[PDB]
Amino acid sequence: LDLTQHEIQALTMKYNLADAHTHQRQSASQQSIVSRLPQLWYEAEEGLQATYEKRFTEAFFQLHRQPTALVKNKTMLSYAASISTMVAGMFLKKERLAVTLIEPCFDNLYDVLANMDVPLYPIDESVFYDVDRIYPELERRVRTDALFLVDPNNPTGFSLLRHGRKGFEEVVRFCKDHDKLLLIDFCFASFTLFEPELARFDMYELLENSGVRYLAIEDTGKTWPVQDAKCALITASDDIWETVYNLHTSVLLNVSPFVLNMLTQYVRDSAADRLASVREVLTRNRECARKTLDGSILEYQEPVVKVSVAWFRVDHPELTATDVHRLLSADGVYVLPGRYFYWSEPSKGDAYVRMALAREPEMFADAMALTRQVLDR
Amino acid sequence: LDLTQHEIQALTMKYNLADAHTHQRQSASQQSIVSRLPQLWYEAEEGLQATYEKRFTEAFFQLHRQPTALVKNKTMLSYAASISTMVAGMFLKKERLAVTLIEPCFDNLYDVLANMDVPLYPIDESVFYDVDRIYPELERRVRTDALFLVDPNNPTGFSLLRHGRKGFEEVVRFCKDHDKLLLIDFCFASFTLFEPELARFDMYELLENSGVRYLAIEDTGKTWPVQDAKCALITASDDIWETVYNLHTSVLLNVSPFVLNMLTQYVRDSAADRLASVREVLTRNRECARKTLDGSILEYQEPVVKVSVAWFRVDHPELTATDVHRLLSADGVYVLPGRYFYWSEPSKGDAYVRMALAREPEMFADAMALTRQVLDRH
Ligand SMILES: CC1=C(O)\C(=C/N=C(\C=C\CNC(=N)N)C(=O)O)C(COP(=O)(O)O)=CN1
Ligand SMILES: CC1=C(O)\C(=C/N=C(\C=C\CNC(=N)N)C(=O)O)C(COP(=O)(O)O)=CN1
Repeated sequence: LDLTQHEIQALTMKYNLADAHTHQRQSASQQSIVSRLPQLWYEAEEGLQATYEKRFTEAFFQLHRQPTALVKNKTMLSYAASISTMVAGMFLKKERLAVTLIEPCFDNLYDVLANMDVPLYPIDESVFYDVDRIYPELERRVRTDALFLVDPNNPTGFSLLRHGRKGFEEVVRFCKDHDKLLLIDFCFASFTLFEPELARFDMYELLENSGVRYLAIEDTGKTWPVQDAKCALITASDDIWETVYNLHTSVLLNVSPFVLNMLTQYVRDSAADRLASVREVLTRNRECARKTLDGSILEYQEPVVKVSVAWFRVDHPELTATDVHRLLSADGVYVLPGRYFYWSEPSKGDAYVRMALAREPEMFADAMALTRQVLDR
Repeated sequence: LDLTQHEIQALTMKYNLADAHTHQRQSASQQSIVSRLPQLWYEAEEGLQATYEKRFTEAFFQLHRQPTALVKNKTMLSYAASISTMVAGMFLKKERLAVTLIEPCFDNLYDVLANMDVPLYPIDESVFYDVDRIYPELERRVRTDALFLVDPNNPTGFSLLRHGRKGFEEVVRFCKDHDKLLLIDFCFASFTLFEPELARFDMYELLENSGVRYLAIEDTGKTWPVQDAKCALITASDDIWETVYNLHTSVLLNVSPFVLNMLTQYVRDSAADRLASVREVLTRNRECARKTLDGSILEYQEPVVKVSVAWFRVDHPELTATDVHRLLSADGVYVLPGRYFYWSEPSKGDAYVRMALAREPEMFADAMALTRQVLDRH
């Protein structure tokens, strides 16, 4: 059993607060994209595959303000971030690399690498909380030749961007100095964009300048309500690019140019409204959750980054997260118990619950009312 | 380098006859699906994921006449046949099994499995030509714990269905008797449907009844012009189903319900016209290729099944498929050399060329005229 199987069951329920996938409806301007889907289809039929790859990649890294990625122009597209992760797994296995992986994190990252026989060892997120302790903690704790981070992190919303540039600079300094491969999953990085103090800087400038061996994964699926018709992106350092390219081409020839055409519309639309239609739904549900559960047995854990998931600690002398999950699901509200996010030792997660916020606000507000009723015993 | 990289280049060219992916345009009735994409979007948005999975799986296995698969109801959906193959690869790696794999076959099957460190040993397609020799030839030549077939085969269009039920029954008898995991890629099986003598029987009835350990992969992307917005299916025998299920859920939670809803309309559309809009385009291009190249240095290899690719032998004392590819691409026509389809011994494939038929027939006819003009000055 894993979180994905919990999410399969939650997808049959009205109050599904489990999977982080986007289930809010379309904004007014996004309904305009839906209306042009026939034109987007016929356009992709007549044009060249590489044109739609280029236009998508350009729009994506323009919105994310990663100009270095567009100069190097070596990013590869796949169906989903887990597929990019499997390509990384093939590289890890070829090079006999074991991975020190962030904990907590969503469990399928562990599972898919473990299912490829990649040796995996945890490193706790708290190693990154104090910027001046990052490098010595990594020197003491990382004993593999690859380090896999998720930033911003799922489920906590933590980000090294709390430290400006310096948190990432210290991680990169460690990996370069010690000849480590740095893997980073940026799937939640869109939730930093347009933030006054947290907006992501050009990561690819730092990765390229440092000369570090790296694999960087980006995603669309958590940001936009595209019903999992999505694209992920992977970028490799120059010294491993050829090997990773050949691995990637064994998996797929191309992402659908129709999907790429459509996603480009969503990226451009969010450039125009500075991600308002994404951010506004999350803010309404996040605030509704905080206000409803303030003072309850579910203690909100404020995230560094306003990501699409909310993380709660269970404050009770006897009840665990397993009990809370059972009590809520009995009344029709499905959350994820924290145990699976502590993939190296699930018992560490029996004090946490994750709730998805990428939801229609009316349904979400009714889910919170029912949740509060259950927790009131 | 491999065939997919050849196909990346061909996608930039006017006469791309390389990748088997579908590039013909929409039929009149398929245009009515495209016109309803907004409706199909809102349906999936408001409906349940399991609803669109169920309706797609039902439509697919009704068209393919595999009712046993719907009774068992244990099939898992993924983004593409290669993703299903990687799940099978993870199973093969967990069990530390070596694979005997059909040769020739499209090279990314070999590459995906090799990139997961699965040991791979070839078995030539000719072992399946004589139905009464299949079992003793497998006894001699399958000395691994798994056997991986592609049926109908890509690039040759060969199928055990030439033997009715008996070819598959002999393969399954061997694998059951000798404790072999049987993997079968059925991605080209749509091209057998509604054929008076070749239409596929219920494969899952045979696989289930025999009790063989198996993994079976099905596909939509080679059949319909859906611009690679597609879905593959994998089904496992009962004894390994739980392990394979857990591997599969580590890869993805769900295929887009919008894509599933759209694909369901294409499946239903082709049930309505008995796949005529697919078959007629392929037949037009197949016949154009055959007539155009008759008597040339490219010798047409008639396939058992009318699949979406055509296979030719290079009939020349010196020129190779690599030479032919070089000469044709210099004039703008991009075909695939046979080399990488002979994944264990690529030089064997320098005797062959593959051409994709899932193309607009006007472009294709222009491509053949240019192809023969290039060939006849050599
Ligand atoms: C930071 C991050 C994720 O949070 C995440 C997925 N998180 C999920 C969904 C789970 C889907 N389950 C599987 N992919 N097996 C969540 O609920 O948090 C993935 C994988 O993305 P995708 O499913 O391949 O499109 C990559 N990076
Ligand atoms: C019998 C068969 C194939 O012929 C085939 C693909 N053949 C192709 C295109 C290959 C695209 N390249 C890669 N998938 N790496 C051809 O040109 O024949 C695949 C994989 O399908 P998909 O690309 O994952 O959608 C599975 N079973």
